[PDB]
Amino acid sequence: MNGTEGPNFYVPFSNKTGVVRSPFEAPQYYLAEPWQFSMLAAYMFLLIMLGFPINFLTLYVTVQHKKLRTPLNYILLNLAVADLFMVFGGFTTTLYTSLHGYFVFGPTGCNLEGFFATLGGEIALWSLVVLAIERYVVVCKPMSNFRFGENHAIMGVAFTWVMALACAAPPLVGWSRYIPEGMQCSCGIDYYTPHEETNNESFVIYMFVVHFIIPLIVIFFCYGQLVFTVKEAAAQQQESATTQKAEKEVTRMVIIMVIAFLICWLPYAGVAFYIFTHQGSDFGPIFMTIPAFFAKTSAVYNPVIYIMMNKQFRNCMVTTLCCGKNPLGDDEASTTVSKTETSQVAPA
Ligand SMILES: *[C@@H]1O[C@H](CO)[C@@H](O[C@@H]2O[C@H](CO)[C@@H](O[C@@H]3O[C@H](CO)[C@@H](O)[C@H](O)[C@@H]3O)[C@H](O)[C@H]2NC(C)=O)[C@H](O)[C@H]1NC(C)=O
Ligand SMILES: *[C@@H]1O[C@H](CO)[C@@H](O[C@@H]2O[C@H](CO)[C@@H](O)[C@H](O)[C@H]2NC(C)=O)[C@H](O)[C@H]1NC(C)=O
Ligand SMILES: *C/C=C(C)/C=C\C=C(C)\C=C\C1=C(C)CCCC1(C)C
Ligand SMILES: CCCCCCCS[C@@H]1O[C@H](CO)[C@@H](O)[C@H](O)[C@H]1O
Ligand SMILES: CCCCCCCS[C@@H]1O[C@H](CO)[C@@H](O)[C@H](O)[C@H]1O
Ligand SMILES: *C(=O)CCCCCCCCCCCCCCC
Ligand SMILES: *C(=O)CCCCCCCCCCCCCCC
Ligand SMILES: C=CC/C=C/C=C/CCCCCCCCC
Ligand SMILES: CC(=O)/C=C/C1=C(C)CCCC1(C)C
Ligand SMILES: [Hg+2]
Ligand SMILES: [Hg+2]
Ligand SMILES: [Hg+2]
Ligand SMILES: [Zn+2]
Ligand SMILES: [Zn+2]
Ligand SMILES: [Zn+2]
Ligand SMILES: [Zn+2]
Repeated sequence: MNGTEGPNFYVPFSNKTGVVRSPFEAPQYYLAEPWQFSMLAAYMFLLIMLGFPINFLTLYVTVQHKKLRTPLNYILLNLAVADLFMVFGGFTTTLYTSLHGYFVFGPTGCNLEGFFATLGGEIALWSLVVLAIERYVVVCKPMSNFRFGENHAIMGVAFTWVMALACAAPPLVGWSRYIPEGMQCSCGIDYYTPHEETNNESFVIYMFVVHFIIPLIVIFFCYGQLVFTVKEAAAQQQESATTQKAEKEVTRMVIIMVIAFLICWLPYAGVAFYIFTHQGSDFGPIFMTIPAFFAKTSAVYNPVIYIMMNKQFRNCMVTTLCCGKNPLGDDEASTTVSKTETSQVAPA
């Protein structure tokens, strides 16, 4: 056999030398150099140190500034929240695991590690669908006099969680299961064994279709619409009203957010589809380790795109960090928001 199947795991190493141990009972240093596990640990340490403050700050500024209530401001607030669950929900265990070379917390630690990475990745995938919809409704404007309200945005947010939970929770209650991957310091969906006893195969097809292919189809089809209507081409203020030039900034960001999502999950998705379609083939530990741990960056890149591609939010963050206020130079050069500085309402 090319690997060592356990009743609870599947180590990507031969046990012909009888040196393979359950990833829930002993270190896996026989799979790789011990310094490489330290690498993983240092890496997770740094991700947590980056992920916590970046997402918390994003969360804090959105709340402290009353006028930050567009659908985009909601989705990113929702993302930072999801990202914080990733950091404290799963990254804390993946760091603890990497430090010991195996899941000392047994299957529970594996469920935490896998559930939160999945939840987070999916909340983002579905958040992209919503954003793609919202972006469609404002650019191609399917209605005549319509505008999304805080109510609709909260609906979208509630939606992403329902969809994400529909993908990450089944494995905690009998449909498929979370299992250690690569160097066995991270956990994911069981693509390794057929374990009919928990219907692993049907869940995988369900995950790749309902929670990967379909959403991407929607997203790319919707984009194909904003091919003619709007475009990445943006000049100075106006074009068709300054409300058009500013509307373009948000769309440019949403498109980048998709590029990033793909760059972060296509390799993990790719190696997972392979394994699933080559169960028992001869692949080693590093195979899934690299894409799996790289995908964990999904917990901090969104807020970075937000702050770097949204003049308004960035100015609000500066105003928050510089205490009282003092946005210096630009300030925004457009409408702004906060809790007492200049959140003055400006309708009619
Ligand atoms: C890879 O092959 C080796 C050798 O066949 C497997 O080692 C065996 O592992 C089991 C469980 O870890 C050992 O059983 C132990 O028996 C004592 C009874 O004295 C019990 O108190 C312990 O709780 C445990 O059940 C067994 O002795 C050991 N045999 C060896 C080293 O020759 C190893 O499990 C295989 N890797 C897999 C399939 O994960
Ligand atoms: C162990 O892994 C090897 C290589 O991944 C598997 O051998 C391949 O099997 C497929 C389908 O049977 C063939 O198309 C390839 O040509 C084989 N490659 C080799 C080794 O030349 C092998 O089947 C696996 N053993 C199992 C299933 O336990
Ligand atoms: C480090 C931990 C990881 C990567 C844990 C598990 C993650 C998954 C099973 C993620 C699945 C998928 C997502 C989030 C994005 C679209 C493709 C997908 C279905 C492979
Ligand atoms: C970017 C998505 C990644 C696509 C997945 C490529 C699987 S490729 C696969 O990998 C095995 C293990 O290293 C090799 O032994 C085998 O020769 C190779 O063809
Ligand atoms: C860190 C993610 C950002 C890097 C990806 C390239 C985004 S693109 C970049 O966005 C700026 C603000 O929206 C625009 O002013 C600029 O013209 C445009 O090229
Ligand atoms: C205004 O006074 C000048 C800008 C100074 C901002 C310095 C940037 C440091 C960012 C640290 C924020 C940490 C977030 C807190 C998480 C608890
Ligand atoms: C409100 O306006 C406070 C600003 C918060 C930004 C944090 C700025 C940190 C101050 C610089 C510290 C200098 C480093 C010296 C270390 C000995
Ligand atoms: C088109 C791409 C937009 C890309 C954006 C990226 C923003 C990224 C943050 C990634 C943080 C990784 C940290 C590793 C610390 C060892
Ligand atoms: C795919 C990848 O980046 C590395 C693949 C591998 C190498 C180089 C060494 C042993 C086996 C494994 C883990 C398959
Ligand atoms: Hg779109
Ligand atoms: Hg990424
Ligand atoms: Hg602002
Ligand atoms: Zn079983
Ligand atoms: Zn989902
Ligand atoms: Zn199969
Ligand atoms: Zn500026």
